[PDB]
Amino acid sequence: LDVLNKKYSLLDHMQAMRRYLLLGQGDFIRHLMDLLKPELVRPATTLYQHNLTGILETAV
Amino acid sequence: LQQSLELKRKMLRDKQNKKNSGQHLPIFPAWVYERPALIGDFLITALPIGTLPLASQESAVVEDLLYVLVGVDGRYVSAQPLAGRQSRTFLVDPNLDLSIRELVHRILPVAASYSAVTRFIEEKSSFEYGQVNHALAAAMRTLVKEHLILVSQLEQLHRQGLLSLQKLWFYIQPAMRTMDILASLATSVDKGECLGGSTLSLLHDRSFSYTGDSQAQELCLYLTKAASAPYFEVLEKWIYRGIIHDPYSEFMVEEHELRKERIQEDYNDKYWDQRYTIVQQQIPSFLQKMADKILSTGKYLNVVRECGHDVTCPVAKEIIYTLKERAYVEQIEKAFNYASKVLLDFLMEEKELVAHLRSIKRYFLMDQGDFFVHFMDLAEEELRKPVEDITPPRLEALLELALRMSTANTDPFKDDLKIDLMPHDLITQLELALSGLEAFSFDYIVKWPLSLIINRKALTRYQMLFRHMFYCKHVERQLCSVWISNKQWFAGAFTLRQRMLNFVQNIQYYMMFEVMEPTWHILEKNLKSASNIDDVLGHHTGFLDTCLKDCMLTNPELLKVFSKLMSVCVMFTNCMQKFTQSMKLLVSGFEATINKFDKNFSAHLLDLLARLSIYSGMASVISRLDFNGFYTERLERL
Amino acid sequence: RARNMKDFENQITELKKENFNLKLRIYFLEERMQQ
Amino acid sequence: RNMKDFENQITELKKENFNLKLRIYFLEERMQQEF
Repeated sequence: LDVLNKKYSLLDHMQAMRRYLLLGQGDFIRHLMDLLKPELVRPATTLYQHNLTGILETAV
Repeated sequence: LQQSLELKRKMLRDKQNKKNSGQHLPIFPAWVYERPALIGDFLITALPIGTLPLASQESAVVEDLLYVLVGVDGRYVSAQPLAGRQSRTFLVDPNLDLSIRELVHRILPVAASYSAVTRFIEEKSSFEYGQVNHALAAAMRTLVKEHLILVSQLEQLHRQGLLSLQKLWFYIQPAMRTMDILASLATSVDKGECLGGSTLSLLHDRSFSYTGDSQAQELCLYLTKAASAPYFEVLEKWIYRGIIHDPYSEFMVEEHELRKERIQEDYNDKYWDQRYTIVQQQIPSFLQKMADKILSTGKYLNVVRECGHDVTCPVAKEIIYTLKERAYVEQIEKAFNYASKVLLDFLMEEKELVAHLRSIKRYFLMDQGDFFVHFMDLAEEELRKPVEDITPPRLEALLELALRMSTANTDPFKDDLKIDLMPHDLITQLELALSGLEAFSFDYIVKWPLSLIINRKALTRYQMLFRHMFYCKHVERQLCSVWISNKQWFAGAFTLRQRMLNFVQNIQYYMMFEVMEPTWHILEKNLKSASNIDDVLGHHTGFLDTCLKDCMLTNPELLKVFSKLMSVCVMFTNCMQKFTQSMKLLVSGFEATINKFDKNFSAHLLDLLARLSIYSGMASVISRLDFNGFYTERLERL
Repeated sequence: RARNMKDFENQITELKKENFNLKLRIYFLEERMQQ
Repeated sequence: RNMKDFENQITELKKENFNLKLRIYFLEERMQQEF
């Protein structure tokens, strides 16, 4: 239970999962879906993750 | 038995060819194997009174047993010649009364158990069998004494009349067990032919097997505590120093005489994995967890000996052996974490691997472009001649001249740059006259400290990377020349120049800002974070492969139309400079070139986009192309 | 079929780059036995 | 490009590596058998 949090991380990653994966971080998604609003409608059908990651970093 | 001749005679050569023959391994004279007076059960009247007094017959077979138990004839009981099979048989007198005869047969297996270990101790002393098999045969002598001592006192008792065959059957019982625990170990080394460090595996397994048995387990723990001492005595030398004193060849590591005059500077192939090699039969079955650490430790210290003089061990306390405990595991850890760090420091403090790498990047990866706007401007007119028409010392002196006015003239290892030539040209990847630009390369000399990093398997790729990069540098210079030589100032040639230029100048801008400088910074942090030279060699190799694969190269067909783009570009510049020389220093022959090259180039450039699109990062290639003002969108897509 | 797509694009690259790391040894090793 | 090819690019590239070492098994042991 120490090395899961002092070499690996667990309780901080649970906090991060509630933030992002469970949408609880009211800052990030609240403007991701502003910048990504064009891409949420636009069907760029094989614009895979490597073209979809740069929008993540500018949203941050 | 009589196979022992051949069995030693093959072993002789197995030791003696692998152990370099400046002095022979010793051997005992021919009497030591001949003479029966060393063995147990020495070798080439009864008188029964109608077998009348029964108490007498007991004393008689006790009396004889007290000889037979130490390997001597009786005169009722005896021993048979047939030591040719792996265990002895005893005659008993066929008139000896039943029940007595059965009790005799019940105790006799300790005699044969003794017999087989007298011969084991005798034979496996000999200098063929490596150091371990000796120290095993040595430790066992103690228990022959104890057996002999026992049998003495019982005969002394028998002379008083105070000992009976039923009492002998009681007193013998610890011997019955403790000889069989040994005889069943001897035959396992005979048949196993563990005639090297591998016999420790047989002892460690047998030791763990008796974990239930205490009174038998200590006898086995004694033997492995003893017989392992010679083996560990070598292992200490190998882990604490770059040193290998094996007088046969039985240790887990072995050495080969690899870096002889055939290869100074490692000339493309297979250094480390031949120089020192783990002999997989000869690991004692309780070291595998860090057998690679063992090999790596001594490899590293032996390089420090040869390059950096020190043979100073870290601690060099004894790797004593005991079951279950982890002292030797941690000692080999400490020795590894020492030896690795020391060789790293020797690679990284002076002659320092980084500084060498920094000079390489300025020349092959070309980040000191200052260098070449001289060098190739000097060397170009010499390089317009074909191959075998070139003066190499003239070229070498032109190097070491651009390298004078250039900022490059500040580096301590700049003198290691050599001009070499590749034949085969960029056609290399699976006529002779087109040369110069097609055939030129740099090279670096290396030295035994750094050759284990920067040898030909690396530098051949640094050349290939340089070759591709120097090529585009050349044609781009020819292309921009067509502006200054133009100053009728015909517009079609001028716009077609701009388009060809923004192709070749942008493949230029990619490779070094998208591949080289990024992956190089990543390399720099990787080397700075590496703990030993196996890690560093990996980081360097992976960096180099990354930079190679992402700069068009390693495409299954050279992304072939790229070679064509380069070819039409050069010929376009060649004809344009010839025409503009001619037109003022005809246009009907020229417009043909303008038309056919706008056509050919459009075809080859849109082919390039079509051929790359399979890979869809790598998508950056279109990003300075499809940026503004498109001519790529002359293609309605796919 | 449980590919995360990232572990495919980090795998085709590794297969090709070791493919050519092998391939380069073919070209030298054959001439070093015939040239 | 399609997801139904990702598995197949992996399949063909690793068997390409298999054929690419299938021969230099021979080409390396030839470099002992030469002598």
